[PDB]
Amino acid sequence: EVKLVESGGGLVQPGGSLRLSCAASGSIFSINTMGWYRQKQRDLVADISSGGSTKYGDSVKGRFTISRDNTKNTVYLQMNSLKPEDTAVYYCYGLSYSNDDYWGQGTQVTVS
Amino acid sequence: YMLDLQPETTDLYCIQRTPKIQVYSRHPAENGKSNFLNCYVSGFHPSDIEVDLLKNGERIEKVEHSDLSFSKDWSFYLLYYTEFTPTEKDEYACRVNHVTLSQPKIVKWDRGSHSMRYFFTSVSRPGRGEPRFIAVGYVDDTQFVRFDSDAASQRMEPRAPWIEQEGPEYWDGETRKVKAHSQTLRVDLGTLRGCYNQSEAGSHTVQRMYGCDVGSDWRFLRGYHQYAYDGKDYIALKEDLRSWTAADMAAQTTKHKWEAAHVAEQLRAYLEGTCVEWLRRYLENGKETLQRTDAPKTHLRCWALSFYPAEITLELVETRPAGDGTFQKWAAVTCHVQHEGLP
Repeated sequence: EVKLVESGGGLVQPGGSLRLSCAASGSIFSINTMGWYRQKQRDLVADISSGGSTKYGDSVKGRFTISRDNTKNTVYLQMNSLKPEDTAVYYCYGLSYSNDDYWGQGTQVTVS
Repeated sequence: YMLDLQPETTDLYCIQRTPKIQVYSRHPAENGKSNFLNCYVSGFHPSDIEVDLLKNGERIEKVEHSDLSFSKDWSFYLLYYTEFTPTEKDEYACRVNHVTLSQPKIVKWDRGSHSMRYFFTSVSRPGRGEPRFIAVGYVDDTQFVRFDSDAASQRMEPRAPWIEQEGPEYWDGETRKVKAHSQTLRVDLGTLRGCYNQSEAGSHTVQRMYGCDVGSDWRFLRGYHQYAYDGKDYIALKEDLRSWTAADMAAQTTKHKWEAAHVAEQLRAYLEGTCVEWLRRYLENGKETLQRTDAPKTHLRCWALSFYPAEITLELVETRPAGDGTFQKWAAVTCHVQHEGLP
């Protein structure tokens, strides 16, 4: 039903930056919280509600900033001061207003 | 009243489980009536877990949780809860993340014997500081004391009304003893890492449990003193409280040093004497709470609500806490019911 289009990954040097983006398909009344986990288990990076309530994983607080354009149901992840330990597949996700979770394919992020 | 032994007495010398999740309200759901939304996670190992309560697809801000405890098989359990007023449109869920899960799992909200037990958990955090240490004390199915190394007070804290009576000499002594328990487990973590040739960067868990049982005459029945490393049995006292049970060769070396030092005799004195003496004091001081029986309100799925104690007999779902001292249960396929509070 819902499709999450991801973009913005790739290779980057230590101390460099990257901006991930995730656009949700379907109606704007279909997705509330949007954000990212990163890869057995996956860990919370950052997410944001429709109203703008943000939450950050401990290992990225201060360096990463999530933002939202509600007019297009799309979120952005500004990843600053990247380290080799940030190398992972970053999975976009969204929650419906009925608490259904949707997951993107993910975008590889690699830091030299 | 915790054990009170010297530092060198209980020092050591020498399997992941995924959580079960239940989302429910404390009381039956009624629009406009203040309630409590519960997310009960249990049966998991290790203890690190991330639990969120969701309202209409976003995180609920002010969520409290119970203190970390564990069952006889060493698996942990926790209650996450928050006050909420349900309405017609609002939808609620619980999201749980754990090392055993490839992605966070979401569960939607579908709208006269006695004992004293102490549970201790210490988890190493390499680099991130000293180990996370959590201690809780129980009388029957009622928590009454707690200690968290990350909390601000650095004191043993009350969690039941009848224990708040106790004066400063009591709290000073329990605070002193629980800090010694923590110091023991920190050393034991460093000792066990070397005895197993494990890397200094890995996180490991040490668990200690002990307590005593009394009958309806408040006389001693049985005592326990058990110990686990990474959720597996390490060393434990046998039912007779004079000899040890060791799991592998590392625990057998600890067993010999403890047999030569006569550690079991000191624990036996506490479990048979001090443990029952203060359990009797607690049962008296908290008689209105601890000696009550609450009959299960009953209403193919058989329901049982708001009962105490937790022991009951009825797909069988785990008995769960309501968050107010009572318990709940239901079973799926006539339905048989058995509880102490019902004639």
